Amino acid sequence: SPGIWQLDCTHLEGKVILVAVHVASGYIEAEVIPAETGQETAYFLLKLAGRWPVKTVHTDNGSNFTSTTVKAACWWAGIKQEDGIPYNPQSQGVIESMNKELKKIIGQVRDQAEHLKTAVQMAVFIHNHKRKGYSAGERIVDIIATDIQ
Amino acid sequence: SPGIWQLDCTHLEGKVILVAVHVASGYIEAEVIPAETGQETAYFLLKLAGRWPVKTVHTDNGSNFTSTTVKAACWWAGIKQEDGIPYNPQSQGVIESMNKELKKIIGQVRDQAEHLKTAVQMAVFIHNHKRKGYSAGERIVDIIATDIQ
Ligand SMILES: CN(Cc1ccc2c(c1C(=O)O)OCO2)C(=O)N[C@@H](C(=O)NC(C)(C)C)c1ccccc1
Ligand SMILES: CN(Cc1ccc2c(c1C(=O)O)OCO2)C(=O)N[C@@H](C(=O)NC(C)(C)C)c1ccccc1
Ligand SMILES: [Cl-]
Ligand SMILES: [Cl-]
Repeated sequence: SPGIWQLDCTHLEGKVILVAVHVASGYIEAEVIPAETGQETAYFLLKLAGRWPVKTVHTDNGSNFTSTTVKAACWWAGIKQEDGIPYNPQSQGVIESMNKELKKIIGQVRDQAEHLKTAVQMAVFIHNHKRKGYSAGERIVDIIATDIQ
Repeated sequence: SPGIWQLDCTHLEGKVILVAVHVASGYIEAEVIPAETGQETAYFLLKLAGRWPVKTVHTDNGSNFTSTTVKAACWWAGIKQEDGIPYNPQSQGVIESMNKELKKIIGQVRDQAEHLKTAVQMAVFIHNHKRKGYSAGERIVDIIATDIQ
């Protein structure tokens, strides 16, 4: 449970935003890419797994699930790929709500950045620091420290 | 102390690798860029601060310290910029040793990646997971959870 992440892909300004959400905390990492490809997803996972202890990934669609480069990256990083099919329905509407929320934060910061990628990183910052009260960034640290001890 | 990071910039294959080290733990994040510019450094810091609670950054050289874009990013993210002048000299030997170590890991994985950037991310993974026994990734989580409670 401390090691479960969900991939999510959303669109804005004719570009793609790739998001990884730490399920138990709501913490996210995100990037802007021109298109969702196996290779971009593979590279993103590799970055994620070097930064946080990623045990399981619920991939966002079947193409990435099937991608040989995504599989090679998951093999390399020790990640177990699963089919993020929502038996928990809330999780599906949780994503949709997250995408909406994230686009809301992006629009609020949009004017402070020339490039979408900067605005996305500002939005990641705001999301992870927003106190709900613990922040998502505080929750992920706590969940994983607990898991270690 | 849980919030202190050090920037470091090293060279390989005619490219630049930008590294942020969490001083208390030895944990790192890293990226490949074509050249160290104010803007690249600013963007990197913005990414870092949305992911970990960055309070202080010891910048790697005076150009980045002076850069208006680096200052704007640090203002935005709430980061206090300092001049990473090694008042403790090592420190300075610690970085040099880290750069050497990191290039050693890169050469060991180099054949498993077409592009240098992938090899760098493999090396970050190996570095952060290497048990030394707690890993750097375990140490940073523990230091920050402690700080929260
Ligand atoms: C802290 N930032 C954000 C930032 C940091 C690093 C980056 C960025 C950006 C970005 O604006 O997307 O793009 C790549 O690396 C600024 O100070 N941005 C200024 C600005 O002069 N931006 C540049 C230098 C023309 C790119 C700005 C210009 C226009 C409008 C609003 C702000
Ligand atoms: C898990 N990875 C690493 C990887 C993942 C994602 C990426 C990458 C790379 C990379 O190799 O740098 O480049 C950007 O997005 C592989 O399976 N690499 C293969 C491979 O065929 N890679 C491509 C498809 C030619 C890019 C490989 C090619 C040559 C030598 C060794 C391995
Ligand atoms: Cl944070
Ligand atoms: Cl880790």
